[PDB]
Amino acid sequence: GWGLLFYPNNWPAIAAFHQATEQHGQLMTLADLIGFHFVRTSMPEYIRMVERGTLRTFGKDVVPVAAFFSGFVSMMVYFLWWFMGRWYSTTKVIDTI
Amino acid sequence: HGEKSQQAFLRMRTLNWYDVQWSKTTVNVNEEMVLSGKVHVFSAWPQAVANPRVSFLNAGEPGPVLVRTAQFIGEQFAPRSVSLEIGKDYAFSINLRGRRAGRWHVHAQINVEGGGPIIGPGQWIEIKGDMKDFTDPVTLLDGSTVDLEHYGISRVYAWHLPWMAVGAAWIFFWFVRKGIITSYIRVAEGKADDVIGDDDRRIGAIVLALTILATIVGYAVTNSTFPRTIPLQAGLQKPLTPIETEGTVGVGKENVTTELNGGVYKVPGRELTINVKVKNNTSQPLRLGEYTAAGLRFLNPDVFTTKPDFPDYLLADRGLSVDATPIAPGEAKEIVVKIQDARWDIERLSDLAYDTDSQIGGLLFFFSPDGKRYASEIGGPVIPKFVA
Amino acid sequence: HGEKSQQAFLRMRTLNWYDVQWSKTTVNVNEEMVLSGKVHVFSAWPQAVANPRVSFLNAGEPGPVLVRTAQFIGEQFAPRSVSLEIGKDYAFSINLRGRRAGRWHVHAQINVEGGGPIIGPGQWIEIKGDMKDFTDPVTLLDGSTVDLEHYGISRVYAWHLPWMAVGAAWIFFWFVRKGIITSYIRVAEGKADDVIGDDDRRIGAIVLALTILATIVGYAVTNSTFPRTIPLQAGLQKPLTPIETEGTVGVGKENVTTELNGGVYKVPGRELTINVKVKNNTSQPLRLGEYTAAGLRFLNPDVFTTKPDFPDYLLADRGLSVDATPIAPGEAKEIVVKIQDARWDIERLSDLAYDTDSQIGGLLFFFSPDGKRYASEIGGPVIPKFVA
Amino acid sequence: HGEKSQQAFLRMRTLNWYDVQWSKTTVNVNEEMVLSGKVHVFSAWPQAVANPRVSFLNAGEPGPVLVRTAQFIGEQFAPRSVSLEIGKDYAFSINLRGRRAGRWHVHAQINVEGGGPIIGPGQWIEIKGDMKDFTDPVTLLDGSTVDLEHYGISRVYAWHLPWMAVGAAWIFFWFVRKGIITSYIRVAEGKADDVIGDDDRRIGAIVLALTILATIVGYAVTNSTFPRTIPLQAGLQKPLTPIETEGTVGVGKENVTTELNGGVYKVPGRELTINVKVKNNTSQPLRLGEYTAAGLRFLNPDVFTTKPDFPDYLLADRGLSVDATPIAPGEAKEIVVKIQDARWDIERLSDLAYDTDSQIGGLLFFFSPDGKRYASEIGGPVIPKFVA
Ligand SMILES: [Cu+2]
Ligand SMILES: [Cu+2]
Ligand SMILES: [Cu+2]
Repeated sequence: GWGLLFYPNNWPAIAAFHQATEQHGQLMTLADLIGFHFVRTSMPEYIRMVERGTLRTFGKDVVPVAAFFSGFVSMMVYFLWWFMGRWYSTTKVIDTI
Repeated sequence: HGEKSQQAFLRMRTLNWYDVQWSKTTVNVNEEMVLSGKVHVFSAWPQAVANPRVSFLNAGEPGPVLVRTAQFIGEQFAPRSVSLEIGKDYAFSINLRGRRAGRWHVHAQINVEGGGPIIGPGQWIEIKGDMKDFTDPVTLLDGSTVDLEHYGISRVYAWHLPWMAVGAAWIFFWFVRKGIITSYIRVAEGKADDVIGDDDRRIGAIVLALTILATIVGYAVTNSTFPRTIPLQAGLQKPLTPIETEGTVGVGKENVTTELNGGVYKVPGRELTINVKVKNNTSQPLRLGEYTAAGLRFLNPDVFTTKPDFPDYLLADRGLSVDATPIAPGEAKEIVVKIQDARWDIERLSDLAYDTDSQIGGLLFFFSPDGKRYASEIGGPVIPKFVA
Repeated sequence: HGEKSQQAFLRMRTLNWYDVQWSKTTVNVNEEMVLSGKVHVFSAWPQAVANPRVSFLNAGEPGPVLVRTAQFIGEQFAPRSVSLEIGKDYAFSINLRGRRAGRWHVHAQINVEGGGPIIGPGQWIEIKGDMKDFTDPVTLLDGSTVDLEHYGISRVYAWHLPWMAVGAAWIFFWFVRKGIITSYIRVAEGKADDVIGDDDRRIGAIVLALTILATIVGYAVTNSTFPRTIPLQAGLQKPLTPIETEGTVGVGKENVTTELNGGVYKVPGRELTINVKVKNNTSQPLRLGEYTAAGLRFLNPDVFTTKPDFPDYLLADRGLSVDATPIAPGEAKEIVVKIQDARWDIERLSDLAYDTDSQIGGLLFFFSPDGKRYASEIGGPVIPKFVA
Repeated sequence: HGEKSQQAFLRMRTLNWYDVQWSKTTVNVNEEMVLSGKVHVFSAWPQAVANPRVSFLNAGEPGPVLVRTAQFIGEQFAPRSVSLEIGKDYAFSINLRGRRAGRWHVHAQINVEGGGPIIGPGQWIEIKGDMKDFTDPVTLLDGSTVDLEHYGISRVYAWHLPWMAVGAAWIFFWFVRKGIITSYIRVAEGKADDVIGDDDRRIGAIVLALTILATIVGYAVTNSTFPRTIPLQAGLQKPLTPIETEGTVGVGKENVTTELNGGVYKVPGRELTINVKVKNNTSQPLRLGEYTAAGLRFLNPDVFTTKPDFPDYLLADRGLSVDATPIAPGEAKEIVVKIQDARWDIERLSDLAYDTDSQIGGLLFFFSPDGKRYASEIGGPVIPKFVA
C-alpha cells in the first residue's frame, strides 16, 4: 500500500504543472518550463534520470508498473529495516573499546 | 566566477569562445537582454573530458537573477541536451529577463556530460527595480495565461500543509492518550495488551478509511480540474547545424592553417612565446591580430588600434606582439608570437606547470587589409622556463 | 502482432520501412517464398534506443511456421548480427519455407541491441499441407545430406534417457535399502554408522567406476563417429553496403529536401496536419504522393489513382491530401500536408500525446510526370490539439 | 615470440604489417639502431577486439636488452597512447640503444586496449659488449646531464633501508624487553597491565616524536634539493596522420580493389586457394606479387625474382602462385591465387579451423612494369577442406 499510494497522493500537487504549453517550436510541460526559466547553474537537462521511452514500453502501463515495483521492493526494504531498527534499539554494554 | 580554479590545459583545449555580446549591461525588472556568442570545439579533445556528444547550453549567473525565456544553439531552440561535434563551430544565443535587482556576473557556459562544465566570458549586468514587480507570463495550449513565478504554489500548500497537520495530530493524539514512559512500563511488565484495545483498533481503522477516501476524492477532483496533461518532455535533440560562414575553422579554399612548432612559458612569469608555422590559403595578405584563450583575448595593437567592447578582465588589447610583415597569399611562414599580459597570470593560465599535460590551445585570427577575418586552431605542447 | 503497443514516436523515428513484398501469399509445405523490402535509418535516432551498430534481421512469425533458409541485408548473407548506419538505406530479403499449415501474419523486423525490436509491415500467409511432409535438407562438407528437422534427435534421446534411468535407479535403490524414517531414527539415536557400512561404500565405488568408464567410452565412440567438428560460429559481420540508387535519401545532385516547419495532431482525432518546406533539386516537377509511417502508407489519391498491392491494415490509399500544383525544379515551396485515416488511430499513432517526445518522423515520396520516385526524410516536433 | 599461440583469424584481421626494416642486425653497447615499418588497420575489425581508439606502439624484446630512446607513429613522437582509425595506414619508427649482450628477437608490436597486443615481424639482433659500459645520458631543463641507468637509486636506498632498520630495531627491542610466551602468560592471568607501564608509553611517545621530526626534516631537505618538480605526464595524444602516398589503401584515382569471392584451406595441409575479383583503377597493367599475412609474406617468384632482405621465418619467396597474365588497366578480372608454404603451418595460420570465425585477411600488392606498387585489402570467409 505504501508503494501504491505514493503517486495518487502526490498527483493533486503535481497535475497543475503538467499542463501543456507550446514554445517556439516545441511542446513543454509547465514543470519543464519552470525548470528552464529559473536557471540552475549546475543542473543541465541531461542529468535528470527521468523516463525517455523504450521499445518495450506498452499501452499506458508506466505508472502502475512503477508503483507495483516500488511496493514489491518496499516489502524487502521494510523487512530489512525493521530488524535494523531492532538492532539499533540494543541495550548491550561492552567491556572494551 | 569559478573558472580560474579549473586547470588551464583543460580550459584551453575544450571550448574556444569567440565573439560574445551582451545586448544590455543595465536592464530593468521584466526587461529582456540577449547574450550571444560563438564556440569552437578543439580538435584534440582531452581524454580526461568526456565526448561533447551530450551537452547543455547554460547561463552562468549566481541564481535566477535573470529568467531564461529562450536559448538557441546550432540553429535550434535548445531546452534540452544537444550534441557538439569535435572541430566544429556553433553559434549560441540566450534571452534573459531581469528578476532580482543588483550587479551580477553572467557568463556563457556549456555543461558537457561526465567531463563537466566549461565556462565562457562573463559580464557585469545591473538589474534595477523590485523583484515583486517581476512577472513571467506563459501561454498554455488552451489560450489561458499564467504567471510562472506564482502559478501552482497555492495548490502545493493546500495539499501539503493539511496532511502534515493531520500527521502531527495523529502523533499528538497517541502520545497524549498513552504516553511514552507509561506505555514502556506497561509493555515491560507483560501488559502490552493493555496499551492497545478494540477501541484503538477501531479508531485506527476509521482514520485509515477517511485517509483513503480523502486521497481518492483529491485525485478525482484534481483530474476534473486538469483533464488534459502530458508527461515531462526529455531527450537528446537532433544533430546541430555548425557555422559554415567564410573565415571559420574548416571552411573552403580560402583559410589559414597554423601549426605549433614549439612554445615556452615562464614560471611564474606572465609570458608565453610560441613558434607558429602559418600557411595562408586566401587571396590577400593577412596579419595576425588576436590569440584566443579559455575566454581571454590577446590582441595585436597594430591590428586592433582601438580596443573593442569586451569585459575588462579578459581583454588584453596589447597582449599580442608579432612582426609587422603581412603574410602574402600562398606563402608558408614561420613566425614568433609573444603573449604578455598580467591577465595570463590572474586567470591562472600560468598554472600550466601544475597540470599533467603541459599543452596550450586556442584560436588565432588573421585579418586582411579590408578587415576580413580568418580563424585557425592552434595547440600543442609547451615548455616551462623556471625563473627566480 | 505487438507493434501497436509500442510508442508512436519511437516507431516513427527509428526505421522507415518501404517497398516490402511477399512473393507468395499462399504456399504449400516445403514451398519457398521471399519477403523483401527496404529500410531507412532515421537521422535523428532517439537517445532512448541504442545505436543500430549491432542489429539482426528477423522474420516476425508466431513460430517456425516458416523455416528461414536464408536472409540477406546490405548485399550480404546475414546469419549473424550486422551494423546499420544512421541516415542510410538498406535492402533486405528473407527466404521462407512452409512448415505448419494455417494462416499466419509474417512481418519484417530488425532487432537492434539494447534498444530492442522494431517491427515492419506484415502479411497473412496461408500454408497448406501436412507438417509431417516437411523436410529441411542440408548438405554437409563431406557431401552427406541430412534432414535438419529430424537429424540428431535420436542420439540426444539415447544419451539422455538412460542416464536419467540410472539416476532414478540409484535413488530407488538407496531408498528401498535404507528408507527415510528408519534412517532418520537411526541417525537421531547416534547410530548413523549403522546406516552406511563397508559394503555400501564398495557398491558406491563400483558404481562410480562404471559411470566413469561409461563416460570415457561414450566420449571415445562419439569422437570416432564425428572425427571432424568445428566450434559455433559467432561475431559481428563486416560493414554493410547501403542503397545508392537514384531517388533514395542521401544521393546525388537530383533529390528532394523536406523540413518540418510545424505540425498539429488532433487528440483523440485521426488527423495530422503538417507544414513542409520542400526544396526540389531535380530537373522535373514533382508531386507528393506518399507519406510513410512506422509501416503505414498514406497515399495521395491524385498520384496513386489505383491502390497498390499492400496489406489492408497499413494502406491508406486516400490518407494524404495536398494541393494539386507540382513543385517546379529548383523551387522552394511551403506546402500543407493533411494525413487523415482511421489507420492512424487503429495503429495507435494517435497516442503520441502519451509519449515523452511529441515528434513525428518518416519518409515523403515525390513523383515525376514519368513516375520517377524521390525520397526525403521528414521529422520534428508536433503539437496536440485537444478536442472533445 | 608468442604470436603463434594467438588465433589466426584475429592476427590476420587486425593489423597488416608491411615494409619493416632493422637498420642494424648487430649493434654494440650504446649503439643505436632504428626499427621502422608500416601498418594497415583492417576495415572489418573483429568484434572480439576493442576499437584501436586507444593503442600504444611498443618493441617486443625479452626485456630492456635495447633501450628505447624514441618512437614515432603517425608523424608524431609517441611516448603515450595514440589513436588508430579503421582502414588507414600508419608509419612507425623506433630507436633502440644496445644494453645487454646476446642474441634477441625484437619485434614491432602495437598494444591496443582491452582487445590486447598485436605482434608484428621480428628479427634477431646481436648485441656485443658489456652491460657495465651502458650509459643512458639525459639532459634536464636546467642543462644538467644525468645517467638514467644509475640516477636516483642511491637516494632510494638511503631513504628506504634506514627506515627498515628502524622498524626491525623497534620489533627487536619490544621482543627482547617483553617476550612472547611471558607476555602471553601475563595477559592470560589478568596481569596485562604489568606488560605496559608509564615508561613504555613514554618511550613510544619519544619514538613517535622523533619519527615525525625525521619525516618533516626529510621532506624539507628534499624540497630544498629539488625546488621545481612537475607531475607525471599522461593522456591520449592528438589524432595521428595516416599515410597518403600513392599506392596505399584508400588513395586517389589509381588503385586496386580486390574482393574475395571464395577460398578453401586444407586441414591439416599447408595450402590456401582463394578466388579474387580484381578491379584495376590504374593506368598500367599490374601483376600480383605478394600476399601479406599476420606478418608473413607470400611472394610471387615471377614478380620477386630475387628474395628481399626479410626474416627467414616469415619470408615465403615462392609461396604465391598465379597466372602469368598482367591485368590490363580498367579491367575487372577473376583470378585464382594459391598460397603454399610450410610457414603457413609453422605460424599456425592453418589452425583457422579451431577459430569461431573461419575468415582470412591481409594485403595484396600489385606491381607495374616499372615497379610501382599498389596495395589492396583482401578478406572474407574461407572453407576448410578436411583431408587425411
Ligand atoms: Cu563571473
Ligand atoms: Cu502481425
Ligand atoms: Cu620473436
